[PDB]
Amino acid sequence: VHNDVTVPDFSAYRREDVMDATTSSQTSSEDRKGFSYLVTATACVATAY
Amino acid sequence: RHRTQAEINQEAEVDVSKLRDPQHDLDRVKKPEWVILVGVCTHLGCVPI
Amino acid sequence: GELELHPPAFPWSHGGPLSALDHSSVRRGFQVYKQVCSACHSMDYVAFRNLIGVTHTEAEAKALAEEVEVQDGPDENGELFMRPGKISDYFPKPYPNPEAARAANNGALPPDLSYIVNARHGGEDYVFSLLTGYCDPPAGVVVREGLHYNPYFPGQAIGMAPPIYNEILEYDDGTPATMSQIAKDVCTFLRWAAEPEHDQRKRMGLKMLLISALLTSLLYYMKRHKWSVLKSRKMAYRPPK
Amino acid sequence: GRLMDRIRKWYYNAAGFNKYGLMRDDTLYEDDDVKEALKRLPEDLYNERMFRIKRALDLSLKHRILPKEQWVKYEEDKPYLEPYLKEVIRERLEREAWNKK
Amino acid sequence: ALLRQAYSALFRRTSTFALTVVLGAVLFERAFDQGADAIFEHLNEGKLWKHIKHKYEASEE
Amino acid sequence: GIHFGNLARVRHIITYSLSPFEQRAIPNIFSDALPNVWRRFSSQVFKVAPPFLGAYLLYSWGTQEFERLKRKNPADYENDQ
Amino acid sequence: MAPNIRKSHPLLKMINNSLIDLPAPSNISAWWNFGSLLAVCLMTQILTGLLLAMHYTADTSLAFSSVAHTCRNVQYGWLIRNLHANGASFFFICIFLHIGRGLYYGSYLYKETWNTGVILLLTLMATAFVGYVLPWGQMSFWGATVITNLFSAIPYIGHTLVEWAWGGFSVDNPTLTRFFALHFLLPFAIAGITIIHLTFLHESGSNNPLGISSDSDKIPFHPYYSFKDILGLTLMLTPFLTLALFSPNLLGDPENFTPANPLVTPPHIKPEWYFLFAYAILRSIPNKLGGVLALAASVLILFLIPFLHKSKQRTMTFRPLSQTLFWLLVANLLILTWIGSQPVEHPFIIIGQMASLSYFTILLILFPTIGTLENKMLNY
Amino acid sequence: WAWGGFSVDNPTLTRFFALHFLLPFAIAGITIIHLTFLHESGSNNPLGISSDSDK
Amino acid sequence: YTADTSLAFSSVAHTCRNVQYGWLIRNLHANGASFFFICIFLHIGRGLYYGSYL
Ligand code: HEC
Ligand code: HEM
Ligand code: HEM
Ligand code: HEM
Ligand SMILES: CSC1=N[C@@](C)(c2ccccc2)C(=O)N1Nc1ccccc1
Ligand SMILES: CCCCCCCCO[C@@H]1O[C@H](CO)[C@@H](O)[C@H](O)[C@H]1O
Repeated sequence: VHNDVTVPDFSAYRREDVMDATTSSQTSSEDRKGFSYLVTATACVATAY
Repeated sequence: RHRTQAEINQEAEVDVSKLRDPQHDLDRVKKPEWVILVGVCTHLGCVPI
Repeated sequence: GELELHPPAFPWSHGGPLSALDHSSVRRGFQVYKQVCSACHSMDYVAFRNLIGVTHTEAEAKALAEEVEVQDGPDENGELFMRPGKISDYFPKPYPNPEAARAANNGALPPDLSYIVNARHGGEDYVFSLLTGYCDPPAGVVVREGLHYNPYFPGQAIGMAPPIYNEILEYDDGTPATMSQIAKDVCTFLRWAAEPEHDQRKRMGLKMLLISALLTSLLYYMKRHKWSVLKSRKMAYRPPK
Repeated sequence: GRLMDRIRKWYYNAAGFNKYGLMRDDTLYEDDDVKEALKRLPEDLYNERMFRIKRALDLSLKHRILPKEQWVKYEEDKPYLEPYLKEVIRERLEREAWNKK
Repeated sequence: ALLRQAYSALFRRTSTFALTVVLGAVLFERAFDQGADAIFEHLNEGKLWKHIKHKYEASEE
Repeated sequence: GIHFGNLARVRHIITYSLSPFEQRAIPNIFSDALPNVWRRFSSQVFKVAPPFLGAYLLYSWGTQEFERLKRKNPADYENDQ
Repeated sequence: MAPNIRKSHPLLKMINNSLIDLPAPSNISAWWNFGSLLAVCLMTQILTGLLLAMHYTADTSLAFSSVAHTCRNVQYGWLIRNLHANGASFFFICIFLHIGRGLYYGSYLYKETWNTGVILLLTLMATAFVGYVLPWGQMSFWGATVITNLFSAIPYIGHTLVEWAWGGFSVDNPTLTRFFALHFLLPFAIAGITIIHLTFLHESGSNNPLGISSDSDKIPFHPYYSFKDILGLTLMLTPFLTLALFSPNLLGDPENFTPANPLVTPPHIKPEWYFLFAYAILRSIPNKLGGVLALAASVLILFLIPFLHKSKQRTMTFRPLSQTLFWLLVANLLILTWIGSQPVEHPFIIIGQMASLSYFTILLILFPTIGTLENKMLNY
Repeated sequence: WAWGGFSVDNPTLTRFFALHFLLPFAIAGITIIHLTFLHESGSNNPLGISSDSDK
Repeated sequence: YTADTSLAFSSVAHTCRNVQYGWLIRNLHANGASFFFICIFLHIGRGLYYGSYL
């Protein structure tokens, strides 16, 4: 039955700040996104150049 | 071209008819010393040195 | 019969991928061309204006051009006349047509030098080796009258007599005018004549490389970022009872 | 002797589709005959085939293979489609032969 | 908290993200050109007309 | 043109994925990536390399042989006078 | 009708069904990148080509110099010329890898996509040929002479067709102006046929490295492959630009910096690198007409590939014997390329005939034979 | 800019030739778009009333 | 044709005087352009009259 289903463990892939299950992931969200979006914005700059 | 002596006898000497296009050296000539040709290789149109 | 000597590779100061041309050497080279080679060699694609900001000032360039008489017209009578040169004029041809040229060189035709370093395998390496490589033919070889022995030229019998020797001219910049020094300089000039964009081309290559490194990395990350979803994706087969 | 058997077992391992967990039959090119045979497979055999394939495509995109212990063994490869496929081709040839007057 | 501040102020709204890319390109261009042009000229000290110029730039007669 | 929704008949398969922002873009480089690059390299070198090695040799030979036939054969002038 | 424009609009609908919501296999590798790279070369060649065309003059007395005028006076004229000249090479590198991928992975089983693909190769080749004549250097002239004279080998109509093509009794001005027009036109035929190529392709969608159906695992083209493709673009753009900006003439004959001279033939007439292997094959058969046929077949053989597939599996991924055979073929092409750049003399002549012979042998006999042999080893 | 100089001259001529060679094809391309939009509704008719009852 | 201010005019003359049916092809092209405009103006008129612009 579906009750017997659980999401596997993604520790081998999680970013450092969301590794701990007992910590809100929202506190590192703006950093995690800011970083990724920083890379993108930079690529746009280089590209525009 | 203005042929000498080794350009006239050396010719009529090598097999009368034994080439791609069988002809005698005196065939295409109005004078043994004068040979006029179209310097274009009958292959892919290049020029013979 | 199929034997040929290939020139060695000289360490030109403009050989590196970010190495510009030595403009002092190019300016000197121009002198060698103007005072020696231009007597038999044309350079149809270079104009005096091209010198400005590269090897000469605009004033110097104007002077250089005025030293030449160029044909112009027709005038009011439909006549052709002569006039002093203009920076917009191209270097003067030594002969009216190749027929005249050959006629003045034992039937040999001195090629235009505008692209000579690109029209010859070896480029300046070959031109340098040729200019500084004449010598007597080896035993068993006889050069026909009018030709000269040069192991670097294909066939080894060239129709050009050695064009340069020590002090055949005086560099107004004071550099010791030795044959090899001269060859080196004119060859540098020839490289310039053939590809005037040489330097700018390399400055761009520099930026191309940097931007590319940067951009390639940023895009590599973005590709990996988006694909992470699939890359770490897990699945299972849970068939019924 | 066991020459042919030796060879077949070598090839099987050399081919390597077993490193993705795929059965020989999972690798067949789906031409007309194969497509028809697939439609005759029993529900479970069909769903199992599907998982194995979806899983292999996942391995392919990840550039990984299965851990050596899960590789299918030459003697445990189940030829689940061959029987059906043979019937299908057998039927097709019959029609073909019969339609030739 | 640069990543955090950067995110909220520049990367959150699609509009601000665009302005950031424009000013970014502008500042990048100015700096990149000058820097690259330096690296080039430095690797070629004494060879450019920039370097030779002074000698003939109105010096004789 | 439009295909998603009518592709295949699938049953009983569960998949799990994480947002790109919750994970590393290039994770386990040394514990996973490289080890696999080696695996891949290894498993193909003796399929690929061989024929290219063969071509390389043939190249070398034919090139050398060509130049060798340009050299003089001393035995053509031993009794020349 | 539809809640979102991306799907309802008659034009966007099209962009959406081929570049946004298009279903693609989740596992296609970097070998699936060359299609879009090819499309980008095409658009790139066209752009730079028009820019060059705007300063070019098709007349035997002005061609060579108008190109020099372009490179010496036109702002960035030299840059645009390098990008166009070298872009032609990036185009062929990409088309060869695209074909290779196809052969390896059995993409040719998509017959219409494959066949239009062969037409595209032929058209690209004609384009490069007529394009290469334009600067009118020694190599341009003589190569155009060697090639056009090949057609005179055709019995009866040969001499007639050639002089017709030339517009005279040899490669000359009327040949140049008509070649310019053709070179200007063909790239667009290439663009049009590309649409047909992609149209047949979408009937089935892409093949994938495992050769097994991917309907159970497809993903939207965007952003997976749009990003993957842009990455591939910049990875292949570095070599291109490095070559173009740091070694502009690495791949070109210095002989083409000399104005065409109808009276002097260069000592060593060799074609551009991407036509070398075919040239090698042309020379293998010392007979004029036999060489032409050999050359023809060397490319038309591609139309036959779909009928020589004997494997029960689509790709060569799980076929170790075919894989060796595949790389032999690739290496064989390497040898032909090399042989095509050498003079007709021992040992080259024999090495050349061997390679030509094994080229046709691998494709016509070994591949199908081994394919059958492999089916038996699987007990099929 | 359009002229490539200070008046209509040779650079104007060569670029006009290129443009003249190219545009006809843009026309052909756009014609396809023209007809593509048209088929969304089919032709209009002299009476301006629906012809679905008589096609 | 030759796009050079020194050869344009004469290459067109060369076309009409030396090219087989050159003069014909040139007439057809030159007048074809007029035919094109005649047709486009009527096409447009039709459109305006019958409200095809809707
Ligand atoms: C007196 C006339 C004369 C002078 C002065 C002269 N040349 Fe030449 N040059 C020739 C002739 C004639 C040829 C033809 C050689 C041949 O083809 O046999 C030639 C050929 C050449 C070639 C190469 C030809 C080839 O096929 O490789 C170059 C390069 C060249 N000259 C460079 C120079 C340079 C640079 C100088 C000045 C430093 C110079 N020449 C001065 C007469 C001259
Ligand atoms: C101007 C030339 C060409 C262009 C622009 C072009 C473009 C494309 C594009 C965009 C794709 C999809 C992406 C990919 O799989 O790479 C594709 C696929 C394909 N093309 Fe081409 N192509 C060209 C030439 C050829 C040639 C020469 C052949 C074969 C002789 C060929 C065979 C194919 C085939 C069979 C596919 C299927 C790929 C698969 O296995 O899924 N193409 N091509
Ligand atoms: C499939 C696209 C194309 C390919 C493969 C291609 C290839 C070539 C080649 C091989 C050259 C010779 C380069 C050299 O000088 O060494 C050339 C020249 C030229 N091409 Fe293209 N070309 C393409 C499209 C175009 C287009 C669309 C135009 C113009 C509308 C064009 C205009 C020119 C011009 C004017 C030249 C002569 C100037 C020069 O040689 O630099 N080309 N092209
Ligand atoms: C190269 C130019 C053009 C071509 C080849 C072209 C072609 C066509 C074709 C094939 C049709 C369908 C048959 C017909 O109704 O005549 C059509 C319809 C139409 N075209 Fe054009 N057209 C062109 C220019 C224009 C222009 C200039 C306008 C308006 C400013 C226009 C407006 C329309 C409209 C509104 C229709 C709808 C006809 C109806 O009422 O059913 N077309 N055109
Ligand atoms: C216009 S000459 C020419 N066109 C090229 C670009 C070409 C030929 C055939 C097919 C595509 C492209 C090529 O390599 N050559 N050169 C050349 C030199 C010697 C012998 C044959 C050709
Ligand atoms: C090879 C002889 C080069 C002489 C010029 C030295 C300046 C090189 O530098 C470059 O020159 C280009 C055109 O001049 C400019 O457009 C570039 O911005 C500049 O960086």
